[PDB]
Amino acid sequence: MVYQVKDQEDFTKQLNEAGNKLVVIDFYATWCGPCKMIAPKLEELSQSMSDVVFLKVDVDECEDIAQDNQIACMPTFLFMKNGQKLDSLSGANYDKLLELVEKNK
Amino acid sequence: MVYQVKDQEDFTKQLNEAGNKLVVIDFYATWCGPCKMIAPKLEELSQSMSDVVFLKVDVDECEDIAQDNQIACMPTFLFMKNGQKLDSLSGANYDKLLELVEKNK
Repeated sequence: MVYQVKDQEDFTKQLNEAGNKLVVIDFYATWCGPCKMIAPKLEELSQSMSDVVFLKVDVDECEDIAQDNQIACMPTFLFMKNGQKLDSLSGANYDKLLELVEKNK
Repeated sequence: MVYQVKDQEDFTKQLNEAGNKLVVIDFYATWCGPCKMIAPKLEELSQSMSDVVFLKVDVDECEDIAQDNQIACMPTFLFMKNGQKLDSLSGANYDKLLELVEKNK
């Protein structure tokens, strides 16, 4: 599953529940074409990779979180582990997403 | 000064008000760092150039306008003249922006 982050507190809770697992966070908007395009692929990946945590943040609903992460070009995928940033990807390039997951899991 | 488009009807009103002038529309978000950094430059261009009209659209306030113009990155600048789309620019590249303005005005 790809869990929808509710607010800053929820984001923190989810980053903790991940323990030592890679966390992939999709910063998106409902008005974003490329975002809607790649969302099903992220969901598919999440169903198989139980050792990676997949989250999504609607930038319209969590503007404070978007500002914290210097989001600009969507979808943006942020890669974190133990609450710390490892990498970031701008745009819906699925191959680059898989490469960064392989690298950081 | 850069006028903020209020809604879809307002967007047509501003496009009509521009007459024959090039219109530069800044699609932005209040959480967008690069958007904030370039906003004063746009204000200065707006104050200085009398043959170009500058508009801005807050994607959180006008999600429908963002979707309809297939916005993905921010800021995105849309260049219109007499109701026609001439060009688009993704990101806060001021030189490219200025190039497209000189080219299309």
